[PDB]
Amino acid sequence: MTSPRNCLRFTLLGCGSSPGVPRINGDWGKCDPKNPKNRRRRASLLVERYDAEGNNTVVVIDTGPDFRMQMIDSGVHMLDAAVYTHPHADHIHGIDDLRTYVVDNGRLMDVYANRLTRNRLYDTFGYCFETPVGSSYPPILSMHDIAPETPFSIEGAGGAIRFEPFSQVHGDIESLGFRIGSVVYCTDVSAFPEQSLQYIKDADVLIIGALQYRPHPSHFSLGEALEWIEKLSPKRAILTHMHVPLDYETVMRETPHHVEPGYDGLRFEVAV
Amino acid sequence: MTSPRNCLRFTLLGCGSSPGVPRINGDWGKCDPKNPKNRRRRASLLVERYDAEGNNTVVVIDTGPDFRMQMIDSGVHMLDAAVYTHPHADHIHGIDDLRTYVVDNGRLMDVYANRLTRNRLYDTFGYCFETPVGSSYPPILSMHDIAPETPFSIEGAGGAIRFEPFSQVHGDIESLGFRIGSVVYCTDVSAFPEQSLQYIKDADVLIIGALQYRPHPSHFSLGEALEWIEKLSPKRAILTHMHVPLDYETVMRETPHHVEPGYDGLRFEVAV
Ligand SMILES: Nc1ncnc2c1ncn2[C@@H]1O[C@H](COP(=O)(O)O)[C@@H](O)[C@H]1O
Ligand SMILES: Nc1ncnc2c1ncn2[C@@H]1O[C@H](COP(=O)(O)O)[C@@H](O)[C@H]1O
Ligand SMILES: [K+]
Ligand SMILES: [K+]
Ligand SMILES: [Mn+2]
Ligand SMILES: [Mn+2]
Ligand SMILES: [Mn+2]
Ligand SMILES: [Mn+2]
Repeated sequence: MTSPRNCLRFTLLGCGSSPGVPRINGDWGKCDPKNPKNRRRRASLLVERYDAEGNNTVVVIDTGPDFRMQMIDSGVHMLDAAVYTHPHADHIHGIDDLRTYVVDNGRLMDVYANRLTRNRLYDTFGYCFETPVGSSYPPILSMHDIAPETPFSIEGAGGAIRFEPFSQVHGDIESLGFRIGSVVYCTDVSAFPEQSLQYIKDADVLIIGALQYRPHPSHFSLGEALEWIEKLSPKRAILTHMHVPLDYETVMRETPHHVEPGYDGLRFEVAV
Repeated sequence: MTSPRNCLRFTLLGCGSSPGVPRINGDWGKCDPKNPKNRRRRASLLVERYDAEGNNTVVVIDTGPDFRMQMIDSGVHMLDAAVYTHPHADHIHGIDDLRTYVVDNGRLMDVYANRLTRNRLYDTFGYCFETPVGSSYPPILSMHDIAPETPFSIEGAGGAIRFEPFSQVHGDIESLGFRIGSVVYCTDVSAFPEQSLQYIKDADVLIIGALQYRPHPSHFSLGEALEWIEKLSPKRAILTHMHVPLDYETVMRETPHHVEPGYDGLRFEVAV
Protein backbone atom coordinates (compact mmCIF):
# COMPACT_ATOMS: atom_id res chain seq x y z
CA MET A 1 0.00 0.00 0.00
CA THR A 2 1.67 3.22 -1.24
CA SER A 3 -0.95 5.97 -0.41
CA PRO A 4 -2.15 7.08 3.07
CA ARG A 5 -4.60 4.81 4.97
CA ASN A 6 -6.03 4.61 8.46
CA CYS A 7 -4.27 7.75 9.71
CA LEU A 8 -4.23 11.45 10.35
CA ARG A 9 -1.79 13.28 8.08
CA PHE A 10 -0.45 16.74 8.88
CA THR A 11 1.29 19.10 6.43
CA LEU A 12 3.02 22.30 7.57
CA LEU A 13 1.90 24.54 4.67
CA GLY A 14 3.74 27.54 6.00
CA CYS A 15 6.16 28.12 8.85
CA GLY A 16 7.10 31.82 8.48
CA SER A 17 6.35 35.11 10.28
CA SER A 18 3.99 37.71 8.87
CA PRO A 19 6.27 39.16 6.12
CA GLY A 20 7.53 35.69 5.08
CA VAL A 21 11.19 34.75 4.54
CA PRO A 22 12.68 36.55 2.68
CA ARG A 23 10.74 39.75 3.22
CA ILE A 24 9.20 41.31 0.06
CA ASN A 25 12.34 43.53 -0.29
CA GLY A 26 14.60 40.47 -0.58
CA ASP A 27 15.84 40.58 3.09
CA TRP A 28 16.80 37.09 4.29
CA GLY A 29 18.05 38.30 7.70
CA LYS A 30 20.42 35.69 9.14
CA CYS A 31 18.95 32.88 7.00
CA ASP A 32 21.15 31.05 4.48
CA PRO A 33 19.48 31.94 1.15
CA LYS A 34 20.88 28.80 -0.43
CA ASN A 35 18.89 26.45 1.87
CA PRO A 36 15.41 26.02 0.42
CA LYS A 37 14.08 25.23 3.90
CA ASN A 38 14.58 28.92 4.78
CA ARG A 39 12.11 30.13 2.12
CA ARG A 40 8.99 30.44 4.31
CA ARG A 41 5.34 31.04 3.47
CA ARG A 42 2.86 32.43 6.01
CA ALA A 43 1.80 30.08 8.82
CA SER A 44 -0.85 27.43 8.10
CA LEU A 45 -1.50 23.70 8.78
CA LEU A 46 -3.32 21.12 6.68
CA VAL A 47 -5.12 18.34 8.64
CA GLU A 48 -6.36 15.17 6.88
CA ARG A 49 -8.00 11.94 8.04
CA TYR A 50 -7.77 8.85 5.79
CA ASP A 51 -9.90 5.75 6.14
CA ALA A 52 -9.02 2.13 5.15
CA GLU A 53 -9.76 2.77 1.47
CA GLY A 54 -7.85 6.05 1.31
CA ASN A 55 -10.91 8.36 1.35
CA ASN A 56 -10.04 11.69 3.05
CA THR A 57 -11.51 14.49 5.18
CA VAL A 58 -9.46 17.65 4.66
CA VAL A 59 -9.34 20.74 6.91
CA VAL A 60 -7.05 23.81 6.68
CA ILE A 61 -6.06 25.96 9.69
CA ASP A 62 -5.83 29.57 8.47
CA THR A 63 -6.05 30.91 4.87
CA GLY A 64 -3.27 33.52 4.54
CA PRO A 65 -1.95 35.12 1.39
CA ASP A 66 -0.02 31.99 0.44
CA PHE A 67 -3.10 29.72 0.65
CA ARG A 68 -3.49 29.07 -3.10
CA MET A 69 0.16 28.04 -3.65
CA GLN A 70 0.14 26.05 -0.38
CA MET A 71 -2.80 23.96 -1.55
CA ILE A 72 -1.46 23.49 -5.09
CA ASP A 73 1.94 22.30 -3.74
CA SER A 74 0.27 19.99 -1.18
CA GLY A 75 -1.18 17.80 -3.92
CA VAL A 76 -4.50 17.72 -2.04
CA HIS A 77 -7.24 18.96 -4.47
CA MET A 78 -10.34 19.05 -2.24
CA LEU A 79 -11.31 20.78 1.01
CA ASP A 80 -14.09 20.23 3.58
CA ALA A 81 -13.58 23.20 5.94
CA ALA A 82 -11.36 26.09 7.10
CA VAL A 83 -10.67 26.79 10.82
CA TYR A 84 -9.24 30.13 11.98
CA THR A 85 -6.88 31.02 14.85
CA HIS A 86 -7.28 34.84 14.88
CA PRO A 87 -7.95 37.76 12.45
CA HIS A 88 -4.49 38.96 11.51
CA ALA A 89 -3.59 39.56 7.83
CA ASP A 90 -1.11 36.69 7.53
CA HIS A 91 -3.85 34.22 8.60
CA ILE A 92 -6.93 35.48 6.68
CA HIS A 93 -6.11 37.49 3.51
CA GLY A 94 -6.26 34.42 1.23
CA ILE A 95 -9.91 33.75 2.04
CA ASP A 96 -11.25 34.61 -1.46
CA ASP A 97 -9.41 31.57 -2.85
CA LEU A 98 -11.93 29.26 -1.11
CA ARG A 99 -14.31 30.12 -4.05
CA THR A 100 -13.12 27.26 -6.27
CA TYR A 101 -14.04 24.59 -3.74
CA VAL A 102 -17.57 25.97 -3.40
CA VAL A 103 -18.11 25.27 -7.06
CA ASP A 104 -16.58 21.74 -6.74
CA ASN A 105 -18.50 20.80 -3.60
CA GLY A 106 -21.82 22.34 -4.72
CA ARG A 107 -22.29 23.95 -1.32
CA LEU A 108 -20.99 26.85 0.75
CA MET A 109 -17.59 26.34 2.40
CA ASP A 110 -17.91 25.69 6.11
CA VAL A 111 -15.67 28.03 8.12
CA TYR A 112 -15.04 27.92 11.87
CA ALA A 113 -14.09 30.98 13.98
CA ASN A 114 -14.58 32.51 17.42
CA ARG A 115 -16.69 35.65 17.82
CA LEU A 116 -13.71 38.06 17.66
CA THR A 117 -12.44 36.50 14.43
CA ARG A 118 -15.88 36.12 12.85
CA ASN A 119 -16.84 39.75 13.51
CA ARG A 120 -13.56 40.94 11.81
CA LEU A 121 -14.11 38.60 8.79
CA TYR A 122 -17.62 40.09 8.41
CA ASP A 123 -16.12 43.60 8.41
CA THR A 124 -13.40 43.06 5.93
CA PHE A 125 -14.79 40.18 3.78
CA GLY A 126 -18.57 40.74 4.04
CA TYR A 127 -19.12 39.88 0.37
CA CYS A 128 -18.08 36.28 1.15
CA PHE A 129 -21.13 35.96 3.48
CA GLU A 130 -23.76 38.27 1.97
CA THR A 131 -24.12 39.86 -1.52
CA PRO A 132 -23.68 43.65 -1.12
CA VAL A 133 -25.64 46.40 -2.85
CA GLY A 134 -24.66 46.69 -6.54
CA SER A 135 -23.28 43.11 -6.84
CA SER A 136 -24.41 39.81 -8.38
CA TYR A 137 -21.73 37.59 -6.74
CA PRO A 138 -23.32 34.91 -4.51
CA PRO A 139 -21.83 34.34 -1.04
CA ILE A 140 -19.34 31.49 -0.69
CA LEU A 141 -19.00 30.83 3.10
CA SER A 142 -21.07 29.26 5.87
CA MET A 143 -20.04 30.36 9.41
CA HIS A 144 -19.82 28.15 12.52
CA ASP A 145 -18.88 29.31 16.03
CA ILE A 146 -16.02 27.88 18.00
CA ALA A 147 -14.85 28.74 21.51
CA PRO A 148 -12.11 27.66 23.86
CA GLU A 149 -12.69 24.45 25.82
CA THR A 150 -15.58 23.31 23.59
CA PRO A 151 -14.65 20.48 21.24
CA PHE A 152 -16.03 20.39 17.70
CA SER A 153 -15.94 17.88 14.89
CA ILE A 154 -15.72 18.28 11.13
CA GLU A 155 -17.26 15.50 8.98
CA GLY A 156 -16.07 14.25 5.61
CA ALA A 157 -15.26 11.26 3.43
CA GLY A 158 -12.47 9.98 5.70
CA GLY A 159 -14.58 10.26 8.87
CA ALA A 160 -14.72 12.97 11.49
CA ILE A 161 -11.82 15.09 12.69
CA ARG A 162 -12.27 16.24 16.29
CA PHE A 163 -10.70 19.54 17.32
CA GLU A 164 -10.15 20.73 20.91
CA PRO A 165 -9.73 24.56 20.84
CA PHE A 166 -8.15 26.52 23.71
CA SER A 167 -7.25 30.09 24.56
CA GLN A 168 -3.84 31.70 23.99
CA VAL A 169 -2.62 35.22 24.83
CA HIS A 170 -1.22 36.91 21.70
CA GLY A 171 0.03 40.32 22.83
CA ASP A 172 -3.04 42.58 22.93
CA ILE A 173 -5.54 39.97 21.61
CA GLU A 174 -6.56 36.30 22.13
CA SER A 175 -5.75 33.60 19.60
CA LEU A 176 -6.84 29.97 19.50
CA GLY A 177 -4.71 26.86 19.63
CA PHE A 178 -6.02 23.39 18.76
CA ARG A 179 -5.39 19.81 19.84
CA ILE A 180 -6.19 17.18 17.19
CA GLY A 181 -5.70 13.76 18.74
CA SER A 182 -2.10 13.65 19.87
CA VAL A 183 -0.95 16.69 17.85
CA VAL A 184 -1.14 20.29 19.19
CA TYR A 185 -0.94 23.50 17.07
CA CYS A 186 0.00 26.70 18.99
CA THR A 187 0.91 29.67 16.71
CA ASP A 188 0.72 33.38 17.51
CA VAL A 189 1.10 33.02 21.24
CA SER A 190 2.98 35.01 23.86
CA ALA A 191 1.55 33.30 26.99
CA PHE A 192 -0.54 30.28 27.90
CA PRO A 193 -3.42 30.77 30.36
CA GLU A 194 -3.61 28.19 33.20
CA GLN A 195 -6.85 26.65 31.88
CA SER A 196 -5.18 25.81 28.54
CA LEU A 197 -2.40 23.68 29.99
CA GLN A 198 -4.40 20.45 29.92
CA TYR A 199 -4.64 20.64 26.13
CA ILE A 200 -0.93 21.31 25.49
CA LYS A 201 0.75 18.83 27.88
CA ASP A 202 1.88 15.32 26.82
CA ALA A 203 1.52 15.79 23.06
CA ASP A 204 3.02 13.32 20.61
CA VAL A 205 3.83 16.39 18.42
CA LEU A 206 3.76 20.02 19.67
CA ILE A 207 3.87 22.60 16.85
CA ILE A 208 4.74 25.84 18.64
CA GLY A 209 5.50 29.40 17.48
CA ALA A 210 9.03 30.74 18.07
CA LEU A 211 9.50 34.07 16.29
CA GLN A 212 13.15 35.06 16.86
CA TYR A 213 15.87 35.19 19.56
CA ARG A 214 15.00 38.59 21.08
CA PRO A 215 11.77 39.25 23.07
CA HIS A 216 8.66 40.40 21.19
CA PRO A 217 5.33 41.49 22.71
CA SER A 218 3.14 39.09 20.66
CA HIS A 219 5.21 35.89 20.32
CA PHE A 220 7.54 33.60 22.21
CA SER A 221 11.25 33.96 21.65
CA LEU A 222 13.17 30.76 20.92
CA GLY A 223 14.29 30.55 24.57
CA GLU A 224 10.73 31.01 25.84
CA ALA A 225 9.42 28.31 23.48
CA LEU A 226 12.17 25.92 24.65
CA GLU A 227 11.25 26.65 28.32
CA TRP A 228 7.66 25.71 27.52
CA ILE A 229 8.77 22.57 25.61
CA GLU A 230 10.75 21.47 28.73
CA LYS A 231 7.63 21.97 30.92
CA LEU A 232 5.12 20.30 28.57
CA SER A 233 7.23 17.22 27.62
CA PRO A 234 6.01 16.60 24.09
CA LYS A 235 7.59 13.56 22.40
CA ARG A 236 8.57 15.77 19.45
CA ALA A 237 8.28 19.54 18.96
CA ILE A 238 8.28 21.52 15.69
CA LEU A 239 8.92 25.28 15.68
CA THR A 240 6.78 27.51 13.46
CA HIS A 241 6.05 31.22 12.73
CA MET A 242 9.80 31.74 12.39
CA HIS A 243 11.13 35.17 11.35
CA VAL A 244 14.31 36.11 9.42
CA PRO A 245 16.72 35.92 12.45
CA LEU A 246 16.15 32.12 12.69
CA ASP A 247 18.24 30.08 10.18
CA TYR A 248 17.20 26.39 9.78
CA GLU A 249 20.63 24.74 10.21
CA THR A 250 21.56 27.08 13.09
CA VAL A 251 18.30 26.51 15.02
CA MET A 252 18.56 22.71 14.44
CA ARG A 253 21.94 22.75 16.28
CA GLU A 254 20.77 25.01 19.12
CA THR A 255 17.80 22.95 20.10
CA PRO A 256 17.38 19.51 21.83
CA HIS A 257 17.21 16.37 19.67
CA HIS A 258 13.42 16.04 19.96
CA VAL A 259 12.94 19.68 18.85
CA GLU A 260 13.31 20.96 15.26
CA PRO A 261 12.56 24.00 13.20
CA GLY A 262 9.72 23.46 10.76
CA TYR A 263 9.94 23.87 6.98
CA ASP A 264 7.23 24.37 4.35
CA GLY A 265 5.90 20.99 3.21
CA LEU A 266 6.97 19.12 6.37
CA ARG A 267 4.55 16.15 6.46
CA PHE A 268 3.87 13.31 8.92
CA GLU A 269 1.25 10.65 9.64
CA VAL A 270 -0.07 9.49 13.04
CA ALA A 271 -2.48 6.79 14.16
CA VAL A 272 -6.18 7.59 14.60
CA MET B 1 26.45 49.13 -19.97
CA THR B 2 24.67 45.99 -18.67
CA SER B 3 21.92 47.43 -16.34
CA PRO B 4 18.90 49.59 -17.34
CA ARG B 5 19.50 53.29 -18.16
CA ASN B 6 17.52 56.15 -19.65
CA CYS B 7 14.31 54.14 -20.04
CA LEU B 8 10.97 53.00 -18.74
CA ARG B 9 10.95 49.29 -17.89
CA PHE B 10 7.74 47.28 -17.60
CA THR B 11 7.38 43.85 -15.96
CA LEU B 12 4.18 41.79 -16.24
CA LEU B 13 4.12 40.48 -12.64
CA GLY B 14 0.97 38.48 -13.20
CA CYS B 15 -1.15 37.67 -16.23
CA GLY B 16 -3.85 35.34 -14.83
CA SER B 17 -7.58 35.53 -13.99
CA SER B 18 -8.86 35.77 -10.45
CA PRO B 19 -8.30 32.10 -9.36
CA GLY B 20 -4.88 31.94 -11.08
CA VAL B 21 -3.71 29.12 -13.37
CA PRO B 22 -3.98 26.38 -12.23
CA ARG B 23 -6.91 26.96 -9.90
CA ILE B 24 -6.29 26.11 -6.21
CA ASN B 25 -7.77 22.61 -6.83
CA GLY B 26 -5.10 21.83 -9.44
CA ASP B 27 -7.36 22.52 -12.51
CA TRP B 28 -5.28 23.64 -15.49
CA GLY B 29 -8.26 23.78 -17.88
CA LYS B 30 -6.99 23.55 -21.47
CA CYS B 31 -3.50 24.80 -20.51
CA ASP B 32 -0.46 22.56 -21.07
CA PRO B 33 0.79 21.99 -17.50
CA LYS B 34 4.29 21.32 -18.79
CA ASN B 35 4.73 24.89 -20.18
CA PRO B 36 5.85 27.15 -17.34
CA LYS B 37 4.34 30.14 -19.16
CA ASN B 38 0.89 28.75 -18.31
CA ARG B 39 1.46 29.01 -14.53
CA ARG B 40 -0.18 32.41 -13.91
CA ARG B 41 -0.25 34.69 -10.89
CA ARG B 42 -2.96 37.34 -10.39
CA ALA B 43 -2.81 40.39 -12.66
CA SER B 44 -0.33 43.17 -11.85
CA LEU B 45 2.22 45.42 -13.64
CA LEU B 46 5.49 46.88 -12.40
CA VAL B 47 6.49 50.29 -13.87
CA GLU B 48 10.04 51.66 -13.48
CA ARG B 49 11.88 54.74 -14.75
CA TYR B 50 15.70 54.67 -14.89
CA ASP B 51 17.91 57.71 -15.28
CA ALA B 52 21.41 57.92 -16.86
CA GLU B 53 23.10 56.55 -13.75
CA GLY B 54 20.63 53.70 -13.26
CA ASN B 55 18.69 55.28 -10.35
CA ASN B 56 15.03 54.12 -10.41
CA THR B 57 11.48 55.23 -9.59
CA VAL B 58 9.32 52.15 -9.02
CA VAL B 59 5.51 51.93 -9.09
CA VAL B 60 3.25 48.83 -8.89
CA ILE B 61 -0.25 48.63 -10.42
CA ASP B 62 -2.39 46.50 -8.08
CA THR B 63 -1.29 44.48 -4.99
CA GLY B 64 -3.11 41.12 -5.23
CA PRO B 65 -2.44 37.98 -3.24
CA ASP B 66 0.68 37.19 -5.26
CA PHE B 67 2.28 40.61 -4.61
CA ARG B 68 5.05 39.41 -2.25
CA MET B 69 6.29 36.63 -4.58
CA GLN B 70 5.91 38.94 -7.60
CA MET B 71 8.21 41.53 -6.06
CA ILE B 72 10.75 38.98 -4.80
CA ASP B 73 10.97 37.35 -8.28
CA SER B 74 11.22 40.76 -10.01
CA GLY B 75 14.59 41.47 -8.40
CA VAL B 76 13.43 45.03 -7.64
CA HIS B 77 13.84 45.60 -3.84
CA MET B 78 12.34 49.08 -3.37
CA LEU B 79 8.97 50.72 -4.07
CA ASP B 80 7.79 54.36 -4.32
CA ALA B 81 4.01 53.92 -4.76
CA ALA B 82 1.07 51.60 -5.49
CA VAL B 83 -1.72 52.52 -7.99
CA TYR B 84 -5.04 50.66 -8.03
CA THR B 85 -7.42 49.78 -10.89
CA HIS B 86 -10.49 48.66 -8.87
CA PRO B 87 -11.37 46.95 -5.54
CA HIS B 88 -11.67 43.29 -6.45
CA ALA B 89 -9.91 40.62 -4.33
CA ASP B 90 -7.38 39.60 -6.98
CA HIS B 91 -6.12 43.22 -7.18
CA ILE B 92 -6.05 44.30 -3.49
CA HIS B 93 -5.73 41.40 -0.99
CA GLY B 94 -1.91 41.61 -0.88
CA ILE B 95 -1.96 45.16 0.49
CA ASP B 96 -0.56 44.26 3.96
CA ASP B 97 2.74 43.30 2.33
CA LEU B 98 3.47 47.00 1.64
CA ARG B 99 4.50 47.20 5.38
CA THR B 100 8.15 46.29 4.75
CA TYR B 101 8.73 49.23 2.42
CA VAL B 102 7.33 51.68 4.97
CA VAL B 103 10.08 50.66 7.34
CA ASP B 104 12.74 50.93 4.56
CA ASN B 105 11.55 54.29 3.24
CA GLY B 106 10.91 55.82 6.69
CA ARG B 107 7.57 57.19 5.53
CA LEU B 108 4.04 56.01 4.77
CA MET B 109 3.55 54.27 1.42
CA ASP B 110 1.81 56.51 -1.09
CA VAL B 111 -1.21 54.77 -2.64
CA TYR B 112 -3.36 56.08 -5.50
CA ALA B 113 -7.04 55.14 -6.00
CA ASN B 114 -10.35 56.56 -7.21
CA ARG B 115 -13.16 57.23 -4.72
CA LEU B 116 -14.90 53.87 -5.29
CA THR B 117 -11.67 51.93 -4.70
CA ARG B 118 -10.52 54.09 -1.78
CA ASN B 119 -13.83 53.77 0.07
CA ARG B 120 -13.67 49.92 -0.25
CA LEU B 121 -10.00 49.83 0.94
CA TYR B 122 -11.05 51.88 3.99
CA ASP B 123 -13.80 49.35 4.73
CA THR B 124 -11.81 46.23 4.44
CA PHE B 125 -8.26 47.42 5.33
CA GLY B 126 -8.95 50.34 7.69
CA TYR B 127 -6.08 49.39 9.99
CA CYS B 128 -3.64 50.30 7.18
CA PHE B 129 -4.87 53.94 7.36
CA GLU B 130 -5.87 54.45 11.00
CA THR B 131 -5.05 52.50 14.22
CA PRO B 132 -8.30 50.90 15.47
CA VAL B 133 -9.50 50.61 19.06
CA GLY B 134 -7.48 47.99 20.99
CA SER B 135 -4.41 48.10 18.67
CA SER B 136 -0.88 49.54 18.80
CA TYR B 137 -0.03 49.02 15.09
CA PRO B 138 0.72 52.34 13.35
CA PRO B 139 -0.88 53.00 9.95
CA ILE B 140 1.25 52.26 6.88
CA LEU B 141 -0.50 54.02 3.92
CA SER B 142 -0.97 57.57 2.64
CA MET B 143 -3.95 57.98 0.24
CA HIS B 144 -4.06 60.10 -2.92
CA ASP B 145 -7.08 60.55 -5.22
CA ILE B 146 -7.05 59.74 -8.89
CA ALA B 147 -9.82 60.12 -11.45
CA PRO B 148 -10.30 59.45 -15.13
CA GLU B 149 -8.94 62.05 -17.56
CA THR B 150 -6.76 63.74 -14.91
CA PRO B 151 -3.06 62.98 -15.27
CA PHE B 152 -0.90 62.45 -12.19
CA SER B 153 2.81 62.02 -11.61
CA ILE B 154 4.75 59.93 -9.13
CA GLU B 155 8.23 61.21 -8.12
CA GLY B 156 11.29 59.15 -7.24
CA ALA B 157 15.01 58.62 -7.72
CA GLY B 158 14.73 57.95 -11.47
CA GLY B 159 12.55 61.01 -12.11
CA ALA B 160 8.80 61.32 -12.45
CA ILE B 161 6.46 58.76 -13.98
CA ARG B 162 3.36 60.37 -15.49
CA PHE B 163 0.15 58.35 -15.56
CA GLU B 164 -2.95 59.14 -17.65
CA PRO B 165 -5.95 57.31 -16.07
CA PHE B 166 -9.20 56.65 -17.95
CA SER B 167 -12.54 54.98 -17.38
CA GLN B 168 -13.38 51.38 -18.31
CA VAL B 169 -16.67 49.46 -17.94
CA HIS B 170 -16.10 46.24 -15.97
CA GLY B 171 -19.46 44.47 -15.85
CA ASP B 172 -21.41 46.11 -13.00
CA ILE B 173 -18.59 48.48 -11.87
CA GLU B 174 -16.01 50.92 -13.31
CA SER B 175 -12.30 50.13 -13.43
CA LEU B 176 -9.38 52.32 -14.41
CA GLY B 177 -6.92 51.87 -17.23
CA PHE B 178 -3.67 53.83 -17.51
CA ARG B 179 -1.45 55.19 -20.26
CA ILE B 180 2.23 55.59 -19.30
CA GLY B 181 4.04 57.22 -22.20
CA SER B 182 3.54 54.92 -25.15
CA VAL B 183 2.36 51.91 -23.11
CA VAL B 184 -1.33 51.31 -22.17
CA TYR B 185 -2.60 48.94 -19.43
CA CYS B 186 -6.28 47.88 -19.74
CA THR B 187 -7.26 44.96 -17.42
CA ASP B 188 -10.71 44.07 -16.08
CA VAL B 189 -12.65 45.65 -18.89
CA SER B 190 -15.77 44.62 -20.78
CA ALA B 191 -16.33 47.88 -22.75
CA PHE B 192 -14.53 51.12 -23.49
CA PRO B 193 -16.47 54.38 -23.11
CA GLU B 194 -16.13 56.85 -26.04
CA GLN B 195 -14.20 59.39 -23.96
CA SER B 196 -11.47 56.82 -23.19
CA LEU B 197 -10.57 56.09 -26.81
CA GLN B 198 -8.00 58.88 -27.07
CA TYR B 199 -5.88 57.22 -24.39
CA ILE B 200 -5.93 53.71 -25.89
CA LYS B 201 -5.35 54.44 -29.61
CA ASP B 202 -1.88 54.37 -31.26
CA ALA B 203 0.00 52.72 -28.39
CA ASP B 204 3.49 51.31 -28.87
CA VAL B 205 2.38 48.47 -26.50
CA LEU B 206 -1.27 47.74 -25.57
CA ILE B 207 -1.62 45.34 -22.61
CA ILE B 208 -5.27 44.26 -22.77
CA GLY B 209 -7.39 41.75 -20.81
CA ALA B 210 -8.72 38.71 -22.69
CA LEU B 211 -10.29 36.24 -20.27
CA GLN B 212 -11.33 33.22 -22.37
CA TYR B 213 -12.99 32.26 -25.69
CA ARG B 214 -16.64 32.38 -24.55
CA PRO B 215 -18.45 35.63 -23.58
CA HIS B 216 -18.31 36.80 -19.96
CA PRO B 217 -20.19 39.74 -18.42
CA SER B 218 -17.09 41.44 -16.90
CA HIS B 219 -14.28 40.85 -19.43
CA PHE B 220 -13.53 40.75 -23.13
CA SER B 221 -13.39 37.39 -24.83
CA LEU B 222 -10.35 36.73 -27.01
CA GLY B 223 -12.35 37.63 -30.15
CA GLU B 224 -13.57 40.89 -28.61
CA ALA B 225 -10.04 41.85 -27.56
CA LEU B 226 -8.75 41.12 -31.09
CA GLU B 227 -11.58 43.29 -32.56
CA TRP B 228 -10.44 46.13 -30.32
CA ILE B 229 -6.75 45.55 -31.23
CA GLU B 230 -7.70 45.85 -34.95
CA LYS B 231 -9.50 49.18 -34.26
CA LEU B 232 -6.83 50.71 -32.01
CA SER B 233 -3.73 49.76 -34.10
CA PRO B 234 -1.15 49.31 -31.38
CA LYS B 235 2.34 48.41 -32.66
CA ARG B 236 2.38 45.41 -30.31
CA ALA B 237 -0.35 43.98 -28.06
CA ILE B 238 0.05 41.70 -25.02
CA LEU B 239 -2.92 39.75 -23.63
CA THR B 240 -3.42 39.57 -19.87
CA HIS B 241 -5.96 38.41 -17.22
CA MET B 242 -6.07 35.06 -19.01
CA HIS B 243 -8.15 32.20 -17.54
CA VAL B 244 -7.65 28.40 -17.77
CA PRO B 245 -9.26 27.97 -21.27
CA LEU B 246 -6.39 29.98 -22.86
CA ASP B 247 -3.20 27.92 -23.45
CA TYR B 248 -0.04 29.96 -24.30
CA GLU B 249 1.11 28.06 -27.42
CA THR B 250 -2.48 27.77 -28.74
CA VAL B 251 -3.26 31.50 -28.29
CA MET B 252 0.12 32.46 -29.85
CA ARG B 253 -0.93 30.61 -33.06
CA GLU B 254 -4.47 32.01 -33.13
CA THR B 255 -3.50 35.62 -32.93
CA PRO B 256 -1.81 38.08 -35.41
CA HIS B 257 1.99 38.39 -35.38
CA HIS B 258 1.98 41.68 -33.44
CA VAL B 259 -0.27 40.16 -30.73
CA GLU B 260 0.89 37.69 -28.04
CA PRO B 261 -0.32 36.18 -24.83
CA GLY B 262 1.51 37.49 -21.79
CA TYR B 263 3.46 35.39 -19.29
CA ASP B 264 4.59 36.14 -15.72
CA GLY B 265 7.93 37.95 -15.77
CA LEU B 266 7.54 39.29 -19.33
CA ARG B 267 9.79 42.38 -19.33
CA PHE B 268 10.56 45.16 -21.84
CA GLU B 269 12.18 48.59 -21.96
CA VAL B 270 11.02 51.68 -23.91
CA ALA B 271 12.44 55.16 -24.45
CA VAL B 272 11.44 58.01 -22.13
N1 LIG C 1 -6.36 45.32 12.73
C1 LIG C 1 -5.71 44.40 11.99
N2 LIG C 1 -6.36 43.48 11.21
C2 LIG C 1 -5.70 42.57 10.48
N3 LIG C 1 -4.35 42.46 10.40
C3 LIG C 1 -3.62 43.33 11.14
C4 LIG C 1 -4.24 44.35 11.97
N4 LIG C 1 -3.23 45.06 12.57
C5 LIG C 1 -2.07 44.52 12.11
N5 LIG C 1 -2.32 43.50 11.26
C6 LIG C 1 -1.35 42.64 10.54
O1 LIG C 1 -1.34 41.36 11.18
C7 LIG C 1 -0.02 40.83 11.18
C8 LIG C 1 0.47 40.72 12.62
O2 LIG C 1 1.48 39.72 12.59
P1 LIG C 1 1.89 38.74 13.84
O3 LIG C 1 3.19 39.35 14.32
O4 LIG C 1 2.21 37.42 13.13
O5 LIG C 1 0.84 38.67 15.00
C9 LIG C 1 0.80 41.76 10.30
O6 LIG C 1 0.64 41.29 8.95
C10 LIG C 1 0.09 43.09 10.51
O7 LIG C 1 0.38 44.05 9.48
N1 LIG D 1 -17.53 42.93 -3.13
C1 LIG D 1 -16.33 42.42 -3.48
N2 LIG D 1 -15.14 42.92 -3.01
C2 LIG D 1 -13.96 42.40 -3.37
N3 LIG D 1 -13.79 41.33 -4.18
C3 LIG D 1 -14.92 40.76 -4.69
C4 LIG D 1 -16.24 41.26 -4.37
N4 LIG D 1 -17.14 40.47 -5.04
C5 LIG D 1 -16.41 39.53 -5.69
N5 LIG D 1 -15.09 39.72 -5.47
C6 LIG D 1 -13.94 38.93 -6.00
O1 LIG D 1 -13.31 39.71 -7.01
C7 LIG D 1 -12.85 38.86 -8.06
C8 LIG D 1 -13.62 39.19 -9.33
O2 LIG D 1 -12.78 38.74 -10.39
P1 LIG D 1 -12.74 39.38 -11.91
O3 LIG D 1 -13.48 38.33 -12.71
O4 LIG D 1 -11.25 39.29 -12.25
O5 LIG D 1 -13.41 40.79 -12.06
C9 LIG D 1 -13.04 37.45 -7.54
O6 LIG D 1 -11.85 37.11 -6.80
C10 LIG D 1 -14.24 37.60 -6.63
O7 LIG D 1 -14.38 36.53 -5.69
K1 LIG E 1 17.40 19.94 17.34
K1 LIG F 1 0.55 35.79 -32.32
MN1 LIG G 1 0.90 35.53 12.58
MN1 LIG H 1 -0.96 37.37 14.79
MN1 LIG I 1 -9.44 40.80 -12.00
MN1 LIG J 1 -12.29 42.62 -11.45
